[PDB]
Amino acid sequence: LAAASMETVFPLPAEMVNDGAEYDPAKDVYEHQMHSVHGPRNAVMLIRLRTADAEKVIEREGQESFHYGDYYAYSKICTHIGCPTSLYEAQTNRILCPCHQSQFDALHYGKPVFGPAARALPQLPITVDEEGYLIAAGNFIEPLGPAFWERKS
Amino acid sequence: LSVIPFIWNVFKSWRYGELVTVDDPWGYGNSLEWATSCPPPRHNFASLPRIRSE
Amino acid sequence: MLASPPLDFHLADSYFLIAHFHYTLFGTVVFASCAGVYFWFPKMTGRMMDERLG
Amino acid sequence: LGGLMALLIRAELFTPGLQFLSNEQFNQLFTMHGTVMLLLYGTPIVWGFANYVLPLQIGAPDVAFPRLNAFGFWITTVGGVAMLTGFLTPGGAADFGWTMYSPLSDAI
Amino acid sequence: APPGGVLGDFLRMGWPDGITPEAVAMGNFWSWVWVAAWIIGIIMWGLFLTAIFAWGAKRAEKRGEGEFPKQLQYNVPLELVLTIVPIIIVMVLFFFTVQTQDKVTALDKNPEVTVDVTAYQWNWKFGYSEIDGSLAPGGQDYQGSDPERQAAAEASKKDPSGDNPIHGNSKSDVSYLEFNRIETLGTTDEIPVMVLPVNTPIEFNLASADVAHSFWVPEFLFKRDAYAHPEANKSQRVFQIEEITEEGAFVGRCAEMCGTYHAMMNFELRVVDRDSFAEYISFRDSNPDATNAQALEHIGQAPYATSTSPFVSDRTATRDGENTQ
Amino acid sequence: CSAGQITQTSSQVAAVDGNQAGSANDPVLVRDVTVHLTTDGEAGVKFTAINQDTSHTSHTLESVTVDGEEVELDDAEPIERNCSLVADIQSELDLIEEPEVGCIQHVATSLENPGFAYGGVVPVEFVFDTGAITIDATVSAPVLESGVENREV
Amino acid sequence: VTTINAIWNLGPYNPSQVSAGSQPDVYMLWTDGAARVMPAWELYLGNYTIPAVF
Amino acid sequence: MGKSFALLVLGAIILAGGVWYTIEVGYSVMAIVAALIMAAGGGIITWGLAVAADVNSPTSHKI
Amino acid sequence: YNFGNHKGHVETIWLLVITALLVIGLLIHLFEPKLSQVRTITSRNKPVG
Amino acid sequence: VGLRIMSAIIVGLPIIGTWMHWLIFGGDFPSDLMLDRFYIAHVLIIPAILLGLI
Amino acid sequence: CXXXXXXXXXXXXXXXXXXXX
Amino acid sequence: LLTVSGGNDVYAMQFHVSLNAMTWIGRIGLIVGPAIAYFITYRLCIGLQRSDRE
Amino acid sequence: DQALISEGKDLYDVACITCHGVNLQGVEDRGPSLVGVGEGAVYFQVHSGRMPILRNEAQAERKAPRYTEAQTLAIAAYVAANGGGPGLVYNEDGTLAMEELRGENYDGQITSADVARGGDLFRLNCASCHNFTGRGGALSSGKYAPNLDAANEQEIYQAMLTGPQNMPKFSDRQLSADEKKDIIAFIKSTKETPSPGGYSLGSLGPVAEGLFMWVFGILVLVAAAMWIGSRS
Ligand SMILES: CCCCCCCCCCCCCCCC(=O)O[C@H](COC(=O)CCCCCCC[C@@H](C)CCCCCCCCC)COP(=O)(O)O[C@H]1[C@H](O)[C@H](O)[C@@H](O)[C@@H](O)[C@@H]1O
Ligand code: HEC
Ligand code: HEC
Ligand SMILES: CCCCCCCCCCCCCC(=O)O[C@H](COC(=O)CCCCCCCCCCC)COP(=O)(O)O
Ligand SMILES: CCCCCCCCCCCCCC(=O)O[C@H](COC(=O)CCCCCCCCCCC)COP(=O)(O)O
Ligand SMILES: CCCCCCCCCCCCC
Ligand code: FES
Ligand SMILES: [Ca+2]
Ligand SMILES: [Cu+2]
Ligand SMILES: [Cu+2]
Ligand SMILES: [Mg+2]
Repeated sequence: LAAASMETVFPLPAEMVNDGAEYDPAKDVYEHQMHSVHGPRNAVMLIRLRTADAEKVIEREGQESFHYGDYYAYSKICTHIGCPTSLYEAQTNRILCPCHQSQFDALHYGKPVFGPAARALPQLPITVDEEGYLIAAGNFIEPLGPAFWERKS
Repeated sequence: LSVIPFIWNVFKSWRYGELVTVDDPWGYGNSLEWATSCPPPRHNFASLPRIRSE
Repeated sequence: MLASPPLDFHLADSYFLIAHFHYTLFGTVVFASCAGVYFWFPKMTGRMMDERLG
Repeated sequence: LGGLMALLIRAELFTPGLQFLSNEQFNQLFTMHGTVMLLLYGTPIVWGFANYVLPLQIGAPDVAFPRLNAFGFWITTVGGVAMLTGFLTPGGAADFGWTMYSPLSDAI
Repeated sequence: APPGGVLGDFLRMGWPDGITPEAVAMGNFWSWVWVAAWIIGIIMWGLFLTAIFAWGAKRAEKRGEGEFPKQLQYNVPLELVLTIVPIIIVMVLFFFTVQTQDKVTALDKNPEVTVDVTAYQWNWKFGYSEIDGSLAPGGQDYQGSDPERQAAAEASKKDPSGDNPIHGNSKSDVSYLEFNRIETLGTTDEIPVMVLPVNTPIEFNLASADVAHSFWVPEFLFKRDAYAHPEANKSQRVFQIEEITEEGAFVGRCAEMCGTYHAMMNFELRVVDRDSFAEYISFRDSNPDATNAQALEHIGQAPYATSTSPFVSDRTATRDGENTQ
Repeated sequence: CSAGQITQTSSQVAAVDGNQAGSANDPVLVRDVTVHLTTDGEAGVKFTAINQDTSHTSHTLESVTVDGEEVELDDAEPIERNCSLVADIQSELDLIEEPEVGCIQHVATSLENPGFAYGGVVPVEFVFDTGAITIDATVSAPVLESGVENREV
Repeated sequence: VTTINAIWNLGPYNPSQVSAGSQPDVYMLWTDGAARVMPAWELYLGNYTIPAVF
Repeated sequence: MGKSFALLVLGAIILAGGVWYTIEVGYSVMAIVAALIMAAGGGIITWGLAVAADVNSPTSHKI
Repeated sequence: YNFGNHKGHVETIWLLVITALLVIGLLIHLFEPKLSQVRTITSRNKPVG
Repeated sequence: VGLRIMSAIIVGLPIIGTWMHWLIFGGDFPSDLMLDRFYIAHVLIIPAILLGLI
Repeated sequence: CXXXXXXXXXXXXXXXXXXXX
Repeated sequence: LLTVSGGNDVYAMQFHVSLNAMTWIGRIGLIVGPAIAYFITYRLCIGLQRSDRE
Repeated sequence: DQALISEGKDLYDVACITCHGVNLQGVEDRGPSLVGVGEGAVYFQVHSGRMPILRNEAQAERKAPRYTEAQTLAIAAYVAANGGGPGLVYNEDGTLAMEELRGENYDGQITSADVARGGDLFRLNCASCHNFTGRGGALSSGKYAPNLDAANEQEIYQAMLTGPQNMPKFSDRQLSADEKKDIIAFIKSTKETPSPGGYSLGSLGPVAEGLFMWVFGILVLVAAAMWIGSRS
């Protein structure tokens, strides 16, 4: 991933992998892997920020170690009505929701700066494996997607 | 800032401001439009005078 | 002055030109237009504009 | 409306340095100022003293083509609204003067 | 021949003293024209004032005057004479106009140095095309055109892929431009300085990369538009001066609307001694890797523009009036 | 309205990997600075030193230190004025050619590869004859040969 | 003579991918327009939430 | 004559205030505000002069 | 409208101007103002009657 | 995306918001029975009511 | 009115490096 | 206004207006648009009544 | 080549020097540094007629190109000599690939198996900013993702190789060569294929089908009703 790029990632567990050094053209994992891509709250957008921009980021309390150097991973599901917020602007560092026009700041832990969304985008902790692969270091702190009655402690 | 007296004058004197009770209020108007009422009828003329000069 | 090329070499596309066509535009289209408004206001409306404000 | 632009130009020129305007939005401020006063004020004030007084000065009941006369007013208004719509675009209005000097005023 | 001192200063209305015989002629013409204009204006205004102080409504009441006086409308002979007088005035003025304009527009001044001015958005670029053998590096007439750098432009005339819309030439045919060896290039943060000799006939060759600009030197009391493809537009791209009489640094501005940074492409003229200029040319000719500032330092001049400063490019700065570099 | 003093075009940056130092009133600039590390463990530094100092003084670069160990330069001549020192690994420097028109110097660099992580940030430090410039630079893989690179899978 | 709802251009539903605009039918636009112009007015009570959509 | 002199003095003091105010605020945004101040002052002065020059040669009578 | 997520004030200045115009209008509508007739005579104008 | 919007509108209702969503869709969105409840409401339930009212 | 838990924190900088030589 | 602002993304792109400006037009227009519509419509209705009486 | 840089810098010394600098280091508020952008970023910006910028605004526009193909490549050669990044994609010969980058398995026409995969890739990353079939979409504040009809295949490749303004950069490691070619296949297939049934109303969707009916469709039927019925 080059600096100022965004990529959608999905929760691929260890035993559903078929690619890599140990690939047998016999194992069938397509049906399982389709479950992760089709999960309501599974999609996560992984942003690599420029090194100049990563020094201007303000982290939320309790989510300061959730980044790997220049990689930040936010939940892709909008905190308004659960549309996928995927319009990542490379220079303004805002993520725009196509559905209703919410702008989430990428340098302010996903805090909205326009539109009907009121709560910031949840952040996923990430790290790198011993083999050299990007992995999830933990679960989200908070429920994903739109709000509901009995949501926020 | 000239616009201020001008706008106030036009707005105020449109509704209020002295009634003209004469055909030609400037006195010595010398063109056909000073031969009608102020304002003129819909069709500009309730009569025409004899035109012999400018 | 602008109509002579020896003089218009230095004066073209300067603020001397800007000053010129504001004496002629603001001259005709503003002074004479306002004159026309004060002149014809009784004719157009049947009322007279304030002299002091004018 | 055209004056409000001349004052903004004139305020910026008070002292050296760009206090509140930029080059782009200063350039599109005299383009539109010089336009709305020749074509939206000047010419549209010539035909008003003409439309009012000329029938009254020759002894006419009406103009020759009254219904065409009413069209001349409405097309001018539409043109005026159209040219000022430039300010409602993010980039702004035209910024080339009131003269469209070429090739400054082309696709490129 | 300006009229007197302080009065002559008043008549100029901030007209620069002028550093060129052309400028001197134009200045004199301007002063005299203003003398006549002031007279005419005074007469016209005088009549407008007497209309207030002499011909009044109840001014003409003390004398038992009534209303409606004279009522004259046609003084025929006065009308004819007051038609003729402006005709005579404009004709005698036009004679001097055409007399004066011939000096500047003449192209037979036998220049001893030619400069290729190239205006682009948004700066200037000067190059010494020809220099007379007198004030030349070795003595042989300097010939400043680049062999392969110009021939590369001459080859831009046709698009290798089919694209010759404009009279069977490429849309982007940059061949009217002239590329030289000794070139001063103006950056957004370095004002281009064109070094010229004193008491020498200079020629200027004007062209534009993209859009119409204007080479204006207030001290020259002269400007000229530089047009892309000046030949097609049928505009004379060349003007000459007899000599420059003064020595020092003189501003120059772009006096033609050309996009955004129009107010921000200023150049300087550094007029230096004859010998000094020759030395300058020698140094910059034998040192093609050197810079204009270094060459200026070589001849004991200030390395940078003194009459102008670069603008600070930061938009949200300059709010406090600090717009210089 | 979008053409004010703060615009969304003027404020844009290089859209490349690795940041820069010095803007206007700085004698020496560095542009596009990263720590390149080839897939198969070959390291180096990419940068470009521009000497734009108005008082012609001919800055020369003594050394480059990424974190703890120096970099093998190639006896580059001092940067005179309006010149440029383009440096990269030799493998990625054979793709481009030295111009004879301006004054641009191509220099190859190398490291010991102590253990830099892709996506991490490290404090590169340039030491010239007069002064030092310290900037955080990202660690990234060099750009691939465009249009030839398929997936193993 | 006219195309409506060209479903082949759009693919199968996927919760992770989306398009620009993505409006409902014309008769449903007023409801979707209501959601856009309503500001972020969430009420956070004690351990509860009223969304801004409410 | 009554209204006049009052307007002249008020305009004069405002204008003086503006002229003084320009000198502190060098080339800032507030220079524009000070320009507005002096413009208002000058406006009031000319208003006073105009009312002075109207009660000298009136063209309208109070019925 | 001034309470929500927006950092810009180019929309605040737009809200306050419109609100001011609306307030001015509603005050005019409430305290219905009237003016006097200008009982003057200009030049060769005749008094009413 | 329209269904996603609609489901997330319902789920956010103050009290009966998450209980209502599970009653309509038969669980989390998307669900197996959702397009069967939508189909029957569309071919029978609503057109019956509509035809009757018409 | 304001999100109860969305709160910025005070923090400056951190560093990282890979392993296995 | 609700319908247009529900689909102001397609309006913004095709007609070159700021999307934020569109949102604010929707927000403010829902207060000012109805008011102007009422005023104009009322006056025009009375105007049509007057033309009938003439 | 050397003459390429020579003539490539000459065009740059009279066009790209105001809002860029002499040593391509950038200006305060005029433009970034062109160091490391590559030979493929100059091609996209110059050839597509996007450069040079004429005024600062929300977003630079595509317009009429200022330079030809050869001139573009000369400027690109000069720029890449100041530290190179992404380069142009070539084919079997030293020619810029155009119709060859219309699918991985492209021979003489687009394979239907390439558009299927390219469609899903396109939908996943670029259906948001653009439309479903690359019709364009709006962004934050005066910005937008342009309609894709005007770009050739080399421009598409270089667009997602570099990241023009607010477009993210998609390196070859992220989206491989084959994936990029599939995306191009889908883009060029959806553009050049007429609608199976009807006159596709600019492919905008429910907003364009509702304007054709609610404003124009009903008007014709009103005119029919006004013709059959009476006015009294
Ligand atoms: C049927 C006829 C229809 C006629 C309707 C015509 C009325 C439309 C008015 C349009 C005004 C638009 C002006 C644009 C203003 C704009 O763009 O600002 C925006 C915020 O928009 C606003 O608040 C303006 C909203 C207020 C509009 C009020 C509209 C009410 C209408 C309905 C009533 C009036 C007309 C009545 C006519 C009725 C006719 C009968 C008489 C925010 O700027 P932003 O996108 O963030 O971008 C910048 C960065 O790029 C950059 O960095 C910069 O630094 C940033 O600061 C930022 O500005
Ligand atoms: C104001 C004048 C201006 C001129 C003239 C100009 N540029 Fe730029 N350039 C910009 C600005 C501003 C950007 C910011 C990004 C954008 O808007 O695309 C830019 C961006 C670029 C980029 C994208 C680099 C990146 O990845 O961030 C390239 C390549 C580029 N310019 C090359 C050129 C070339 C080649 C010319 C040739 C004449 C040129 N420019 C002339 C202002 C200008
Ligand atoms: C904002 C999010 C965004 C995403 C995600 C995105 N783009 Fe873009 N795209 C843009 C913007 C903004 C521009 C205009 C930049 C410019 O022209 O300076 C653009 C420009 C382009 C251009 C140049 C357009 C033209 O008409 O010449 C092409 C081609 C393009 N994109 C294709 C793609 C492809 C192919 C993908 C993904 C597989 C993609 N885009 C993903 C926003 C996006
Ligand atoms: C009502 C008109 C009043 C006329 C006042 C005339 C004042 C100008 C004096 C002329 C001095 C000539 C000096 C000279 O040779 O300079 C030359 C010519 O000067 C002029 O342009 C004078 C033109 C004056 C306007 C024409 C009005 C004449 C009215 C007819 C009555 C004679 C210029 O000097 P130069 O060539 O640069 O060396
Ligand atoms: C019912 C409300 C309808 C709205 C109509 C719109 C017109 C609003 C214009 C308000 C004008 C005020 C009328 C007025 O005062 O005129 C008259 C006084 O004259 C002036 O205003 C001249 C001064 C103008 C220039 C100097 C300004 C210096 C102060 C600095 C201000 C920043 C009012 O007195 P009057 O009773 O009409 O004789
Ligand atoms: C909920 C609708 C109430 C209608 C109120 C009418 C107010 C409009 C008046 C605006 C025009 C001023 C005369
Ligand atoms: S769903 Fe993302 S803002 Fe409405
Ligand atoms: Ca200023
Ligand atoms: Cu210029
Ligand atoms: Cu210029
Ligand atoms: Mg000119």
